[PDB]
Amino acid sequence: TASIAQARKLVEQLKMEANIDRIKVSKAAADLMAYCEAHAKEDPLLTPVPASENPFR
Amino acid sequence: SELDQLRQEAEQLKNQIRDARKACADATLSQITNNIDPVGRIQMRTRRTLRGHLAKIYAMHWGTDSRLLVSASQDGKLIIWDSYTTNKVHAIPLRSSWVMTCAYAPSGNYVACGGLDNICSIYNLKTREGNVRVSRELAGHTGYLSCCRFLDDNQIVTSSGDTTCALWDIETGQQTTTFTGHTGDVMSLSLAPDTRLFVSGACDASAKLWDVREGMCRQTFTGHESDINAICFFPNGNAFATGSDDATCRLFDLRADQELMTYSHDNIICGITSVSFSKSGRLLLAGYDDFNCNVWDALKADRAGVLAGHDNRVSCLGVTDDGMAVATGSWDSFLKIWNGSS
Amino acid sequence: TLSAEDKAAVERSKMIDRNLREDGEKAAREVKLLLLGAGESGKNTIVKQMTGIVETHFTFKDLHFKMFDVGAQRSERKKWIHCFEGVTAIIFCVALSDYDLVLAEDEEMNRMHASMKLFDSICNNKWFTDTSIILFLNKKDLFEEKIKKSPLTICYPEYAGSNTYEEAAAYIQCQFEDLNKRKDTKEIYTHFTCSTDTKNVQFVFDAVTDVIIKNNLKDCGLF
Amino acid sequence: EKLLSTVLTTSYSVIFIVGLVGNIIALYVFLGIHRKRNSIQIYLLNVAIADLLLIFCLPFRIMYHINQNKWTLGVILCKVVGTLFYMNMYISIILLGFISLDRYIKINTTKQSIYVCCIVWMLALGGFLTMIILTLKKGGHNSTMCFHYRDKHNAKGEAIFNFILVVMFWLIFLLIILSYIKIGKNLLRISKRRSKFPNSGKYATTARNSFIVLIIFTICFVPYHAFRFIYISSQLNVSSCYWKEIVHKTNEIMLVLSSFNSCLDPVMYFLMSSNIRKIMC
Amino acid sequence: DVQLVESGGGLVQPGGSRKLSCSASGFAFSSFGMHWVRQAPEKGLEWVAYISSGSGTIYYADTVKGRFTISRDDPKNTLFLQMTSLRSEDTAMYYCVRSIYYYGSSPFDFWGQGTTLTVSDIVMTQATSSVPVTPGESVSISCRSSKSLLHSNGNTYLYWFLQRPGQSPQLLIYRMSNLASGVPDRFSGSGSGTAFTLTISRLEAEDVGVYYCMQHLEYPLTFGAGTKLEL
Ligand SMILES: CC(C)CCC[C@@H](C)[C@H]1CC[C@H]2[C@@H]3CC=C4C[C@@H](O)CC[C@]4(C)[C@H]3CC[C@]12C
Repeated sequence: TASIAQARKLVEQLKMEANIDRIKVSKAAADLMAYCEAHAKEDPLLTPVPASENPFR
Repeated sequence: SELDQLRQEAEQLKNQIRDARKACADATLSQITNNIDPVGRIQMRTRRTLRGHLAKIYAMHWGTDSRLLVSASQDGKLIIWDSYTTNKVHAIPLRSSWVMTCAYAPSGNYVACGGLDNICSIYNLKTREGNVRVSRELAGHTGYLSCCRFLDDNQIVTSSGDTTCALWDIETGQQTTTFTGHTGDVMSLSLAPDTRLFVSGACDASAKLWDVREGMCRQTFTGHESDINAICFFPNGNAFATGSDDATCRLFDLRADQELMTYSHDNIICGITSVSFSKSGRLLLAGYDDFNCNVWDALKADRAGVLAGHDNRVSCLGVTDDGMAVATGSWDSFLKIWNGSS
Repeated sequence: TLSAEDKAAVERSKMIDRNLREDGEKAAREVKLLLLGAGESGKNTIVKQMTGIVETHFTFKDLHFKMFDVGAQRSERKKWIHCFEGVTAIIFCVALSDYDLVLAEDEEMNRMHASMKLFDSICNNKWFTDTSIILFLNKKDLFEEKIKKSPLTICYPEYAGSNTYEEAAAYIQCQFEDLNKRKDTKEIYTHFTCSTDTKNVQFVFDAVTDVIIKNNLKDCGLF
Repeated sequence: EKLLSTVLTTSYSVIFIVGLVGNIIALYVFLGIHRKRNSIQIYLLNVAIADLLLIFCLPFRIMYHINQNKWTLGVILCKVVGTLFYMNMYISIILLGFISLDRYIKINTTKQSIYVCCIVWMLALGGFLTMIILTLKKGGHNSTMCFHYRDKHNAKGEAIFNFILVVMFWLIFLLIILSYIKIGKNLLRISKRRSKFPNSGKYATTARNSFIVLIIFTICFVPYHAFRFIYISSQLNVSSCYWKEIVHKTNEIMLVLSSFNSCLDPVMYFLMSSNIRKIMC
Repeated sequence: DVQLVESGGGLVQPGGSRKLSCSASGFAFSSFGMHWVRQAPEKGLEWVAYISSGSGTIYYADTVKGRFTISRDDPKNTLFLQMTSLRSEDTAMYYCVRSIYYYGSSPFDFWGQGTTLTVSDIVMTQATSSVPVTPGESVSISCRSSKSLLHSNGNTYLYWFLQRPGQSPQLLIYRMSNLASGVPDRFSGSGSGTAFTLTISRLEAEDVGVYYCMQHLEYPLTFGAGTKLEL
């Protein structure tokens, strides 16, 4: 009775995942684009800093 | 009878979830970020080369000060590096040389490692005796330890090859919470910035989002065609990227509960070992079996640059908390520190 | 151009490198052996004669051996088999008495044929292209007893040889060595062991020494 | 010099074509294909470089014989090219002496290998400067010819230094003979003891390759240095004009044979090592 | 527990020789560099010698160079100081001090009890010799250096020590701002360039003692005169 017991748990788990609130992909995409834009200047890898400010000269 | 009826209900629930995700898939991330300008060409030079490991390096992790890092190799040595000077701060001899993961505590007082011995060993870096000693050996996993991450000095999350993740109380040595639900070996995990959630990738080609306090799986992310080897949270905690053996990287969104973008190239046919984001999240750095590290544009899925400085697999990489540099570890026994120049 | 404590920190790093160099020299003189095989195939008996990974250390004629047993891991083999890339040799154990037996888990798969598929994958694995294999054929005394009652035709339908022990033992050895799809890069050393045998360690030493010498001849460029 | 010039022009052209192509491919394998190197491959990298520089000196000698022994590039360049040829010929001999010593120890270290090569290159470079200074200081050299016979009556120091190199060669060639013979005999007895094994013909083949390396080194270099004692003594002592030109012709022909090792150093390594054959194929 | 016991001191004739021993227990002796520091009676601290971990680097003070020899026995965890041609100027209490050097380490963290010997350069200034204090009141101690102790790597190699009456010195502040392990948070070290201040909020009875500021920018290590706190 291992398979039947596992089936009950798997069905119950899928119920929890199916009841979540989902936002639109466009709304989620905009937030990712907004976050990158807001922190773009403080990203040394994206915009390399002058050699005077680089600890790894 | 009952088993057949139940497995039909599971398919109905899967169809309900798939329809729900398709309903909110009004647009694509590629369409949204089409107008924005590309990041251009990303050129990074090897500022430092860390020598001293005599075997394949399997894991590395930066400290929170963005200067100290710990690397693990299967020569049975844990080494702590001063990245600014390349000085070796410590060399920790491991009881078991088959180490597969290592973690640096955010406080800097502890490091952790573990591999095929099924044990997560905690090492105290600040002792009155002046040497690093084992403070705890976390037993309880029935498979190899693939990843570990500290939440604080007393809590750590470990993923194992026995298909389960665990949250441990270091002081008592017992796993307070066990995270079950993966049908394959869990290969990696990443902690959310607030350390209230974490994602794990397994060999069932699925990524699950776990609640640390509640102890259950909140969401399941599918879409990969092979084992997931690497996973990393987006800096804001609302997304994560995965790396699989199918030569693809995918960006999943927590709130949209679906994949947003795929990072693959026709030339790339090798598996991915490690993934990380830049400080702003605009760049996705991935290590590959073809001895290279490819820098991707996260928003536009464009290959911004290539880090080609290793003669074997890039097994691990990580970006500092301040975003100043990226370290890459490799099976050629060397670590290299990269950043660009104006 | 360094401070007083900086010059002392560099000296500490130099001492660490000295200890790392010494440990690398010591580790490079030790023979590392990956022990494989099927369950209840004599592997446990081999360890006596010599929950994660079990390591055995022994010394024989001024040579230190490390034997790694990974039979207690039920996880995916392809996720950790590359960790043993670089061992001196692979010790593969096969039970000869299990030719007519049936695998307990599958209940319809021949036990001997289960060893061939395990041997074929390991021998032809991409991580062990240049790694020799020391094939141990255990339970030879019990294999002879089962020969009289159960002939080899059950295990191999296309076996036209005689039912003598010597012919039966040699035929099984040939089949395993024929699974080697790379007969030039690697070599297979076959030995017939038993519960009461005491020369099993000697054969490992002879086979390991042969592998070590042939590695030097490739480094020197003369071979 | 009618017959000799024709022979040298063709002989050095064959060596140049094989040497330039052969060493560049060899120089590719040690740099491009291979990322990590052992001590033996460290020496063979420098032997390839030393043999490659020797090859680049051949066009100067080839052009000289093409113009019927008329040299025009100048006395300074003739001494630089002439001494550079001998400099690289003795870097190979010294390094091949170290390869035999390294192979003997391994069959019967990477950091220690790099120091040895750097010391040899600096010591060889100093000898190149020593010869140039000692030769130009006298300043009695005609600009009408190069690579010719010179009775060094007034340059006894230059001749004595050459004599030291010939004695130095016979010390190294003694080391090479004493090692490759020991290597060859060591692997022959091992093949007898280990006759009953899956692969016992590997030791017989490897012992065969040990004697082939010794034979190529002996054929290429021994004839030149055996006769060099006669060549040196003829320069110091007073000899007939008829005898002087016999020594010049013998030395130049044997110098072609000694230069042929610059082509057989990469080819010998390609065929003997199974790794490189599989990598190429 | 971490222990450092000195022996070999005693009354000696001028021009004689004496051998000082420092036995270490409870810590990895071979991993720590070792210093000898002496203190003349009713005087401040004076650095004598230094031997690094692994015995590769050895330094001496000019006043003792050529006469004193410092050595260590790692298997026995013993530190030695061979002294010759002893003068009346060498009469002092000799302290055994451990110091380990790596990124983020705290050198001079543990001092020995000291042994008494009786015989028959950046300038560190502590102008205020004594300060009358009352419990619960904030006290500031000032230190000055002839040279700037700020290095180009951002570290300021200034150390603060406390020597309670009858006790060995204890580390309070290392590199001018960091608080030593086991020291209450009320102690705080502040400085810039050549001027440094040690602030003690809510002074207690235990805080009574002499305070020394030491520079570790370069050898020879020099101590300040010392500031005494009295009730
Ligand atoms: C007058 C000139 C032509 C003499 C020759 C100069 C050049 C070609 C010689 C002199 C010093 C030599 C170098 C000496 C040491 C090394 C380190 C070794 O690991 C690689 C070869 C290498 C790098 C040599 C390359 C060739 C070299 C640079």
